[PDB]
Amino acid sequence: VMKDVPGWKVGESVFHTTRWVTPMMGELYGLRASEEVLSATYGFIWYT
Amino acid sequence: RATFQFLPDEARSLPPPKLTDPRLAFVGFLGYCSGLIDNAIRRRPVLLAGLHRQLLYITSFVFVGYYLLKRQDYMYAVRDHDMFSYIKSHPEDFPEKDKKTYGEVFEEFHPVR
Amino acid sequence: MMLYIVFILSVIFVMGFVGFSSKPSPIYGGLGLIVSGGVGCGIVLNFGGSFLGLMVFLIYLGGMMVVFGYTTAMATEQYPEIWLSNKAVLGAFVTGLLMEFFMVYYVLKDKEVEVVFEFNGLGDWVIYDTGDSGFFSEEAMGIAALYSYGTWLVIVTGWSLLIGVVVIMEITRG
Amino acid sequence: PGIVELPSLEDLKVQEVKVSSSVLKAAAHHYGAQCDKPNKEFMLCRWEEKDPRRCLEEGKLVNQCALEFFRQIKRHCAEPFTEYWTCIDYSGLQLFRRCRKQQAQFDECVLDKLGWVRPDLGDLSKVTKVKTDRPLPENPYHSRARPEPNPEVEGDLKPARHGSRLFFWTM
Amino acid sequence: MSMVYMNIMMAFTVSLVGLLMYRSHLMSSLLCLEGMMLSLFVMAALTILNSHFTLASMMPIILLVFAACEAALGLSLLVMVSNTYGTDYVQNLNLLQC
Amino acid sequence: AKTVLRQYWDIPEGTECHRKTYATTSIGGAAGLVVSAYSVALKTPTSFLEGVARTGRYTFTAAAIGAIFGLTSCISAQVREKPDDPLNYLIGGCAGGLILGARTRSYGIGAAACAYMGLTAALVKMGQLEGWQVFAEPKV
Amino acid sequence: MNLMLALLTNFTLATLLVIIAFWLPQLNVYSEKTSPYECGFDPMGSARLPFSMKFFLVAITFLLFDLEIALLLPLPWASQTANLNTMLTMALFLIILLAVSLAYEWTQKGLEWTE
Amino acid sequence: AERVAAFLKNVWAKEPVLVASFAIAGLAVILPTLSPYTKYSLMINRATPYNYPVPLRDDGNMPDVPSHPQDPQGPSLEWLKRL
Amino acid sequence: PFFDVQKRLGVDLDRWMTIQSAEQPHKIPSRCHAFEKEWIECAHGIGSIRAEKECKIEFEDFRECLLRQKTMKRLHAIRRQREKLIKEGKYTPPPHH
Amino acid sequence: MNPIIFIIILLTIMLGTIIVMISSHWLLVWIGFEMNMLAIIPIMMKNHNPRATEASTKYFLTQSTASMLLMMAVIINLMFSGQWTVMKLFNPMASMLMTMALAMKLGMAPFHFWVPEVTQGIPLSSGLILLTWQKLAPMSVLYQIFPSINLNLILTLSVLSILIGGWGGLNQTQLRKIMAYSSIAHMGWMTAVLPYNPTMTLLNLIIYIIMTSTMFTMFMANSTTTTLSLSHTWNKTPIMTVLILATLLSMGGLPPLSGFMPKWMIIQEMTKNNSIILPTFMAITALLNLYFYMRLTYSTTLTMFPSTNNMKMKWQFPLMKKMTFLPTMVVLSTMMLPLTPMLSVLE
Ligand SMILES: CCCCCCCCCCCCCCCCCC(=O)OC[C@H](COP(=O)([O-])OCC[N+](C)(C)C)OC(=O)CCCCCCCCCCCCCCCCC
Ligand SMILES: CCCCCCCCCCCCCCCCCC(=O)OC[C@H](COP(=O)(O)OCCN)OC(=O)CCCCCCCCCCCCCCCCC
Ligand SMILES: CCCCCCCCCCCCCCCCCC(=O)OC[C@H](COP(=O)(O)OCCN)OC(=O)CCCCCCCCCCCCCCCCC
Ligand SMILES: CCCCCCCCCCCCCCCCCC(=O)OC[C@H](COP(=O)(O)OCCN)OC(=O)CCCCCCCCCCCCCCCCC
Ligand SMILES: CCCCCCCCCCCCO[C@@H]1O[C@H](CO)[C@@H](O[C@H]2O[C@H](CO)[C@@H](O)[C@H](O)[C@H]2O)[C@H](O)[C@H]1O
Ligand SMILES: CCCCCCCCCCCCO[C@@H]1O[C@H](CO)[C@@H](O[C@H]2O[C@H](CO)[C@@H](O)[C@H](O)[C@H]2O)[C@H](O)[C@H]1O
Ligand SMILES: CCCCCCCCCCCCO[C@@H]1O[C@H](CO)[C@@H](O[C@H]2O[C@H](CO)[C@@H](O)[C@H](O)[C@H]2O)[C@H](O)[C@H]1O
Ligand SMILES: CCCCCCCCCCCCO[C@@H]1O[C@H](CO)[C@@H](O[C@H]2O[C@H](CO)[C@@H](O)[C@H](O)[C@H]2O)[C@H](O)[C@H]1O
Ligand SMILES: N=C(N)NC(=N)NCCc1ccc(I)c(Cl)c1
Repeated sequence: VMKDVPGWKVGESVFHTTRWVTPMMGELYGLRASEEVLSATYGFIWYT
Repeated sequence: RATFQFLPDEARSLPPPKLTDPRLAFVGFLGYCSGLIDNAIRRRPVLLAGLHRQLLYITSFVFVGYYLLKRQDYMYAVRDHDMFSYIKSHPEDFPEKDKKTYGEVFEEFHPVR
Repeated sequence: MMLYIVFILSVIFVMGFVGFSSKPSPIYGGLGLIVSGGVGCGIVLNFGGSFLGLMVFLIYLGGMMVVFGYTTAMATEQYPEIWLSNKAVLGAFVTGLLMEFFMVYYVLKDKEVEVVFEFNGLGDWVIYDTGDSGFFSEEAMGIAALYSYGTWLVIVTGWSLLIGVVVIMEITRG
Repeated sequence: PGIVELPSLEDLKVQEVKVSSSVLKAAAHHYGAQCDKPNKEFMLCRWEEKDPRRCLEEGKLVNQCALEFFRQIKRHCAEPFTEYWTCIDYSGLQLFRRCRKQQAQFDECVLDKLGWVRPDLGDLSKVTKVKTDRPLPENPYHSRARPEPNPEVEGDLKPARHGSRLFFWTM
Repeated sequence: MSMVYMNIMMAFTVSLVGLLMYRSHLMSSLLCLEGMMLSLFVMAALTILNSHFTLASMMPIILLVFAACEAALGLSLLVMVSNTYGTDYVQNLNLLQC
Repeated sequence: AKTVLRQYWDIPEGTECHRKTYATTSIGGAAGLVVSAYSVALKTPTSFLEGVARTGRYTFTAAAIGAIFGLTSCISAQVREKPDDPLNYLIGGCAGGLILGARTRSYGIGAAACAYMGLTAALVKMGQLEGWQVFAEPKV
Repeated sequence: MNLMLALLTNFTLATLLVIIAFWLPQLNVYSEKTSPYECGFDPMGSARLPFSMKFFLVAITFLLFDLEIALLLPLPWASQTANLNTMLTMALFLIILLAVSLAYEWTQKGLEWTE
Repeated sequence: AERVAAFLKNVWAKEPVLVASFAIAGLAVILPTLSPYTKYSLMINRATPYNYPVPLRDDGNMPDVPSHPQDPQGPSLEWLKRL
Repeated sequence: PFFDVQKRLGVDLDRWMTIQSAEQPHKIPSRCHAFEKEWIECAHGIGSIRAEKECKIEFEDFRECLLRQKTMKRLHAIRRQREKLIKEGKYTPPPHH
Repeated sequence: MNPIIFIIILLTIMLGTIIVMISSHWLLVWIGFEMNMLAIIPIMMKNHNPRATEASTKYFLTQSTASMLLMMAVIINLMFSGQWTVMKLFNPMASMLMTMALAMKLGMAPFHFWVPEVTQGIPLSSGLILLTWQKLAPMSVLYQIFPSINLNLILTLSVLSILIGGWGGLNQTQLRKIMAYSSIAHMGWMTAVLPYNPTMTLLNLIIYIIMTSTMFTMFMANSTTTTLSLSHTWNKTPIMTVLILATLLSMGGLPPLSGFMPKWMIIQEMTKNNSIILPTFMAITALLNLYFYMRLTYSTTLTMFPSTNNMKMKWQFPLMKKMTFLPTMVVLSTMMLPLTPMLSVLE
């Protein structure tokens, strides 16, 4: 998707530290169908 | 230095204020003035009335004042101790200058005519 | 669309605030505050705070009922003002709605907006945590700790509530 | 700030334990007894390393021991086990207390055909020790060097030189 | 920030402007004070819940406790204003200009 | 105010006088609007129109003082060919004070304003030249 | 989604019944029919006139007491703590202070309605 | 005692509801200190494992830590089963 | 605190809830626990004047974790590029998206 | 009010202030302010009259508004730092809100309008608490957050407070309003030096409280609340007119009296930071305070105003008021200058 973008470096961190950081929902399900995003975010709260 | 302490233990390496300290005498004089004002506002004989009350005014002023002066002296010792230790730790910021005599230093003369 | 549930509730939240901030009759201001309390409960629930969300709704429902009683006694007039009945009230109402409509329209157009401060508009779900499978409600554990960690909090709140009773008795004894 | 190093999809490939939670729950007490060693080695790794990418090989051995554990049940106690986890599966809460008869049949089967003893109440929640070769990570947080402390001020506390020195005061 | 914070911060500002722009009824303004507390509760609750700051979960509860003490205090003064003047109008409270 | 203030001090004395009058007039207008907002809020006008009349009267008066000052002080610098002299701000300052007396119809306010506006403006140029600080940064 | 659907259905059903109630029957509207009810005679004064609240002090006390239950409702969860010595003491302290506050308002005649 | 006893019989006649309240609240405050089973409440609360028991790195000198959950070492709940 | 009676008396009135990396019930960690721990240890003892510059990297990471402002800026770009390519027809998502 | 109830409410006023001063957590600071606000309102209403009702209502609305802004600042600070420790704030918008909130609680200009009215509407004893004890909590918070305070904002508040306090006092004949506008002016000196040396803020605060307490106690002794009723004091307790004169001269900052010490030290700390224009402006503006202090001395001690016949009946009874600590306070209010280096105890 970002191949043609001039300055982009694919996979770059936003953190200076190299330590592992747990991804937030937007990173993990960034490019997935809303149905699975909806299940992963609000599935538990909305279950009965 | 010590958190929320009036007289940190390091302050005992300093000499205490003498009981004849001129500042302590002034504080005692203030206690005496407070005693006289106490008599005056209550329309009692100012000099004579209630000498026990006047004594406690003097003694309580001196008592508190002794510890304030002890803490005052301590805090200025700490200021000096901090400042000199900092000068030792940063010599390059406090260079010792080369001193020139007035025979060498040029100063302009401004006539008063 | 359901992914924006928190945003939609927050829009209604603001609409209720415009409702009682324009200050119609306090009867209707109370209604605006009750709607905001409900959707505000809905918002906090969608972040995992079922107890906090329900509690704030429960507290404000009791509060506005007492306000309703005091309104009929101490803040009523012959012609209580709805939003449409007063030019000042209507102007505040429409001004607030228009500002809200514009912030919503643009933040949903650019998936972002700059209203003084930069707000992302990707849907509030992006910031959620990804990995949890504990056998307990974390919010419940934090609230329950009031009685083991928050001894000092218990004392000052307990005292404040007792003094509150003492104080209102003094204030209202003319 | 640097690219995140992710394992390739072909380093994440392991045979999966594709059974349902009711199946896992029915076997959990014997599973915890039999597969303690690889399981406690994976968890010591995860907590020490604080990185899923540093524990993949340990995680793969957890999967293998689990498949071996279920193969043993399949070969010997397949029918008593199916009855048991079918009973657990009916319950909406997957309650142990509703299936003590089917659990008894399963427990005596694995006790006879395999000498498996069910752990007693409290056993599986013990904190245990585990031996390993993998060394203790040095800088798990990837911490930088801490800033140097401010120099200590030390020495003999002496009276202030000429007192307060505030304007004209001589004390 | 996330888009929810836009609407909650907007709600606090709306109530703050509501509080600072009095009309006549003192009760209308006391309502704006309760609204300000509602927006703080929601904004505090969201931040604490999102970050999994477990012990802070009680903080919003404590906020409501002192919101009620504030509300009860406001109503007590409204009663006394009402008794003195027969209305809760704020323009009656102008004796202290002189 | 920070940006409108920089504009004024960033365009040299005597160079682009028209631009200078834009900045000082802009400052004066902003000051007049602030005065109007507090005045209208604390002494309610009898009617909406009267509030607008009072605002436009203060904002224009304040902008006129800013306009005459920024122009006259620039013209003085240009004509005298001395862009660094505080005296130019004194002449500009006094002229603004005179305009204030004009808009108020009161020679006495005109005279007093000319003196104190003139001296205040002269002090401002000196502080700019010498680096005097009003809100000095903490350093010790 | 189930909760939202259930709420929508309940209030949709109620709203539909009100729509039927207003559009099904034959209406005959005129002034005297819709005038306010006061037992056959015209009301004296508006119903919007102030209606004195004689329990005003109990109502304000309700707000403070209503908030105490918000502090007490977490008690079943707090009982799951290992620090039961502290939790029980603090739990009893809060209830006792509520009881003291009730006793004060009671003895000082705060629960009696204004005459 | 007579003054208090006479005071007790008076409040029973006039305010039996408040007599029961203070009696009930008193037992709440007192009995937990006199009860012999109060100590088990903390023990049961402490024995409930909401968290994973992270193992310790066997350094070669922790003889009182079990290697396996079914080993003798470590806390036991035999006291709880007989409760 | 203006008067540090808590330190002198050795009583913890409120500093148990000051930071999200302090002890929590049942050892539940905050999402940004490690970042807060790293910043707190970097700045410890050296004072705010030094910490404002010598622990800037740690504070920036902690701030990014708290508000994720840079992460959503990145996800916004990728999502904007994708929606551009799709409509132009240049890009097709993989079957698992 | 029952005497025991009054004592419990006073201790709650102090406890709220003390909670603010010992708290390391922003929530407990906010609780302390709320508890303090709760307990002071009954002290304002203690006399139950329409003016006290108006005073308390205006106080509650202002203080409760400021608390909302304070809590907003704390929550913004939490979002941008993830912690509650009482110290510098981590967001400039949080610093503006907290600074405005504390200025509101202090009654600093331009948030000052409530101070003259509330003080006038409550008894002298309640006004004494309002203008002295109630400054401690907001000041203690500023003392800790000042590194993150916007320098232009705090110095703007300080300058406006000195001007408005000085100008406002010129037009007053009521003693309580004179003390209120004096308090506004003195607040300006306290916060002007805060960015440079917070120790000098505490000295000014301590010395201001002593002098303010001394004046309120002397007004209470004679039950005087107007300029004219205070002008009868010479024909009842001549000693009191002299103590009032000395304190008023001291409050004006005249050497060799104590009240000159804070102005002296604040000018020193400001000039050390190359702040010359501001301290000169502040000192000259403070001459307005001296002007309307001097008017009081003229009508109280340095002339003899007309009296009334019924005053003769007062000659036959002694002062019965407690006048607690008054002999000590007046001496400290006037005779402390030779001990100025004692300010190091506040470091
Ligand atoms: C708990 C839920 C319970 C709900 C129960 C619902 C009722 C179930 C029983 C229904 C019976 C049929 C209804 C007849 C009653 C009509 C009222 C009446 O008597 O009027 C006499 C009138 C008589 O009118 P008229 O023309 O002879 O003269 C009246 C005018 N003046 C006074 C001048 C003489 O009948 C009608 O006008 C129309 C009769 C239509 C019958 C069919 C009913 C259709 C209803 C649809 C109306 C459209 C609006 C939508 C409403 C919602 C639709 C459900
Ligand atoms: C060695 C000591 C030198 C003196 C240093 C003075 C420094 C200033 C101290 C100020 C405090 C003064 C004491 C408080 C006033 C009490 C005296 C009074 O109020 O009335 C005078 C009174 C006599 O009148 P009476 O009330 O009838 O009592 C009968 C007692 N025989 O009492 C008397 O009989 C006389 C008591 C003394 C009178 C004091 C007069 C006040 C002086 C104030 C002027 C300011 C001080 C000078 C400034 C420079 C300071 C060094
Ligand atoms: C020490 C180093 C620090 C230096 C700082 C300055 C130190 C002094 C601080 C002063 C503090 C106040 C204490 C002053 C004590 C005043 C004593 C006094 O006033 O005399 C008592 C007398 C009261 O009269 P009475 O009680 O009725 O006795 C019968 C006489 N009629 O009084 C009267 O009868 C007077 C009634 C008429 C009013 C005359 C007013 C003009 C005289 C004022 C003198 C005092 C001025 C003090 C101000 C400071 C001076 C530098
Ligand atoms: C106050 C007296 C002057 C009255 C006129 C007022 C002038 C204006 C006041 C403004 C402040 C200026 C004060 C100037 C003195 C301060 C500078 C100073 O001298 O510091 C040192 C001083 C002790 O002085 P030192 O050189 O050490 O002499 C030792 C002698 N044994 O240590 C000090 O700092 C404290 C000294 C204060 C001076 C008064 C105390 C001297 C002792 C007198 C007490 C009275 C004893 C008699 C009591 C009578 C009781 C009935
Ligand atoms: C009584 C007053 C009520 C006021 C209520 C105010 C509501 C505020 C407006 C909320 C509308 C949000 O609108 C929401 O935006 C996102 C934009 O991606 C849409 O989400 C979209 O995801 C992808 C984007 O590629 C599309 O394939 C999909 O068709 C679409 O659903 C949602 O379908 C839409 O519901
Ligand atoms: C009634 C009297 C009331 C009090 C009067 C007080 C008079 C005070 C005079 C103003 C003090 C100096 O005022 C201020 O000085 C600084 C220098 O330090 C200048 O600062 C300026 O310097 C550079 C160049 O020099 C400019 O490019 C820049 O825009 C600005 O930073 C300001 O442009 C000036 O406004
Ligand atoms: C107006 C202010 C009123 C203040 C009122 C305060 C009332 C407090 C009454 C005492 C209540 C607690 O009484 C105390 O409870 C704890 C349990 O919680 C008991 O504690 C006992 O059981 C617990 C477990 O439950 C063990 O951890 C503990 O080792 C053991 O001693 C104490 O044996 C008992 O003394
Ligand atoms: C910790 C929880 C359990 C403890 C219970 C806590 C609540 C305790 C409430 C104590 C109330 C005591 O104070 C109460 O004051 C009033 C005075 O107006 C007394 O007397 C008055 O009320 C009662 C009933 O209303 C009347 O019968 C009586 O004629 C009247 O004089 C009450 O008989 C007394 O009960
Ligand atoms: N100017 C500041 N804000 N700080 C400050 N007081 N610096 C001066 C340092 C100082 C002064 C007196 C003492 I006694 C001590 Cl120990 C230290």
